[PDB]
Amino acid sequence: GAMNSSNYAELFNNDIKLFVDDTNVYRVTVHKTFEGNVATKAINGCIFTLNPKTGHLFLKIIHTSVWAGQKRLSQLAKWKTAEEVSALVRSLPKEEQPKQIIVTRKAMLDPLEVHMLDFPNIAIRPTELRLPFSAAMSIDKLSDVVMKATEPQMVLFNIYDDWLDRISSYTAFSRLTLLLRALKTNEESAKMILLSDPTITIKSYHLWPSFTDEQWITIESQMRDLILTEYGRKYNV
Amino acid sequence: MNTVPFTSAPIEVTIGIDQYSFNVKENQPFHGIKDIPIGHVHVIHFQHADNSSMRYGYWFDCRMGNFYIQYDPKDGLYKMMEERDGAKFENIVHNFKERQMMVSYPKIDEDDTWYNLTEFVQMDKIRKIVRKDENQFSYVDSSMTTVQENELSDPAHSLNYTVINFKSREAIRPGHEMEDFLDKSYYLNTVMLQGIFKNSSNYFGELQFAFLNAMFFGNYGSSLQWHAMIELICSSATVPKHMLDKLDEILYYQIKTLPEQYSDILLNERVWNICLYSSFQKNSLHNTEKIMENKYPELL
Ligand SMILES: CC(C)CN(C1CC1)S(=O)(=O)c1cnn(C)c1
Repeated sequence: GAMNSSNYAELFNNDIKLFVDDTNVYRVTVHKTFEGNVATKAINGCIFTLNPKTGHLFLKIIHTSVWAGQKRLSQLAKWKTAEEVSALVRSLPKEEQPKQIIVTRKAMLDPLEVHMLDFPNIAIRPTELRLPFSAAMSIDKLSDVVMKATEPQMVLFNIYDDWLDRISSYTAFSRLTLLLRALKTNEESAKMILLSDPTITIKSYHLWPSFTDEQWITIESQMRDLILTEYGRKYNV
Repeated sequence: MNTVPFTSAPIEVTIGIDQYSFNVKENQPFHGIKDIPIGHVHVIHFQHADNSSMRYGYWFDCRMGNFYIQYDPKDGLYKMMEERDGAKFENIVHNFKERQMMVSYPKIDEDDTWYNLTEFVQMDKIRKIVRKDENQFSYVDSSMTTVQENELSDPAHSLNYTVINFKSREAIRPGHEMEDFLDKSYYLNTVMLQGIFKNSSNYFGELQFAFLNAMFFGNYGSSLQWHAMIELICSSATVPKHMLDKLDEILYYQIKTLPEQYSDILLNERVWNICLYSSFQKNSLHNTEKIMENKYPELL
C-alpha cells in the first residue's frame, strides 16, 4: 500500500518503479483584470515521472494549449497526468514497464488507477513521505525547457547526472531530496550555495555542478544548515 | 389469500413474514400463517431463540405452488418444502384453519408498505440471483456471500447479484476515463440498463431484493449491492426522469421501514451523503432526502 519511512529501501530494489508528481502540471499566475476582477493565466507545466533507482526522469511538458476551452482545470490536470503516465507506460517495452507507480499526492490515485485498468498488475501506491518534487522547476535546465516549449513534448533526463558511477541510488536519492528540499525552502540561498564558486561548472549534459566527492559533502552540509536555518527564521528558534 | 402451514414448531424461534414477526415458544402449538396476500413475493424468516447466529429464510410466491414448513432436527432448521398433492395439502390447511392454530398475515388495509418494498421484485429474478433450480422458493441467510465478494468461496451458496464496480473496464470506456468515472451515465444506461438488466424494472427489482436481504438477514453483501445500485444512479448525470421519480419512492419506503436501531450498520454514510448532497441527483430525491434528514440526521 502506502510508501513511508518503514519501507524506504524498497525504492532502490530491482523492481522497476516510478514516482509521479503532478504539482507542476497546472500552473497559473493570478492577476487583476481591467475591471478589477481576478483572472488566471496558465503557463507551461510538466509531469515529473522519476525512476528513483536509475535517475531516469520522464519530463512530460504540459503546454498551455491543453487547457484551452476546458473547465475545472485543477481536476482535469489530475486526469491529464494520469492519461500521460498511462501513455508513457504503454510506450515502454514490457520489460521496462514499472511494477509500481507511486503518486506523491493522494488525489492522483483514482485518476491513475482508472487510466491503468489495462495494467492490473501495476500497483498504484500513495506515499506518506513529503517529497520535494514540486521544486523541480527550481532546476534551471528543467524550468528552461518547460517555459520554452511551444507544443506538448517529452524530454528525458537523468536527474542524478553521473552520480551513480560513484554512489548508490539510496545515497543519490537522498542527495536529490536534500537539494530539492533546500530549493523549495529558500530557492535563492540554495542556488547561491550551488553556484557561488565559478570554477565548478555544470556540464552541458548535466543538471547539477561537477562537484568532487569532498565538495558534495560541503554542499550537502550547507544545504542542511540552510534548511535548519529557514526552519529557524520561520519558527523563531 | 394463501397459507404456508407448519408441521410443528419444535424449537423456540422468532418467525418473520415480510415486515411482520412474532415469537413462537418451544413446542407451542403453531401450525403456520394464513391470509397471505396473493400478488406479491413474500419472505418467511427465522431467528432461533437459542442461537441468533444465522437469520435465514425463504423467498416464495404462493402462485407457484403449495409450500409448508417442517423443522428438520438433523440440519437444525425450519425448511420450506413444496407439496405436489394439492387436495392433501388444502385439506390439512382447511382442517388447521378450523382449529385456529394459525396466525393471520396482519395487513392493515390502508397499508401499501409491502407492495412498495417489492414493487419490482419477481420470483423469477430472485431464482436467478439465488440458484437452486429444484425448488420454486429461495433460501437466503445472514452469511451467504455474493459473487463479487467471492472474487475478492462455495459457488452454489452464493448471491449472484449483478457485479457493479466503478473502477472496472466494464464501467470505463477506453478514452473516456475521466468522463465515465465522474459521470457514470454510460455505465448505468448502456452497460447496465440496456445491456444487462434490459429495463429499469429489473434493475429496481434487484435493488429492492438486495435491500430486503440486508434488512431481514443482515446480509452484508446485499447491503453492499443495494448501496452500489443507488450510487450508480445518483452518480449519473443523465437518468430518465421516471427512474429518478421511482427511485425516490423506492428509497423512501426502504428508509421508512428500516428499524431505527439498525441504521448504524445498514446505512453507508459516504454513499448517502454523496447521493443526497454532492451527486448529480442531489436535488432529485426530495422524499428520500426529507425522510433521511428527519429520521437519521446524525448519519449526515
Ligand atoms: C404442515 C403440513 C402441511 C405438512 N404436510 C404437508 C401435506 C404435505 S404433511 O402431510 O403433514 C407431511 C409432512 N411430511 N410429509 C412427507 C407430509
